[PDB]
Amino acid sequence: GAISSVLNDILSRLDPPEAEVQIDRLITGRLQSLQTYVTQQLIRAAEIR
Amino acid sequence: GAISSVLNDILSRLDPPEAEVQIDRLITGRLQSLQTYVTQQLIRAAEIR
Amino acid sequence: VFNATRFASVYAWNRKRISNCVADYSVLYNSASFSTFKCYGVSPTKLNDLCFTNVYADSFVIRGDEVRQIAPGQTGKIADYNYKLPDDFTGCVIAWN
Repeated sequence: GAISSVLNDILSRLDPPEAEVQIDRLITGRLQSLQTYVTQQLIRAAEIR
Repeated sequence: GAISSVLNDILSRLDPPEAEVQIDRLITGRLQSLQTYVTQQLIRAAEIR
Repeated sequence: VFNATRFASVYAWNRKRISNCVADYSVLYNSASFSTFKCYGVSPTKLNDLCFTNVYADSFVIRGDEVRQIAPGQTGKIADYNYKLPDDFTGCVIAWN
């Protein structure tokens, strides 16, 4: 939901008070992908165990 | 990403039109921190089981 | 600060510190002696309750078009060169013609 997936296209394009909002979405989005990955491998580690 | 982690820092400080936005960030963050805890304990119970 | 006789310039403004005293902000919010009385990091009605240790006040005069530059995150001849505020600005702004 951001302007662009690249931080450089936002940090070098928009002003500080505006770029921080676009960056806040990618951080919240990418961080959810990790918890989805970690939780998956944490279940797969139980089947293999 | 809010002004402060405490509720009283926001409830009596900012107005409802702006406090609800800041309050929503804590509720969004603290709630995910519960799902990470309940999920982990709910997996650890299987190894104990 | 508020009922002062004369203000300073935006090029060089005076900084009046306040500490260890009673500050009644009820008159400032009720009295319509200013054209604009808004706040950013605090409610204007709750300045008496959630109160502070140190308080700083900067008095200066600027043009009408420059009043919008006095706000967090703005850019302009006054916002960038004369008087800048941070993105985390916790204060209030007042304007009167």
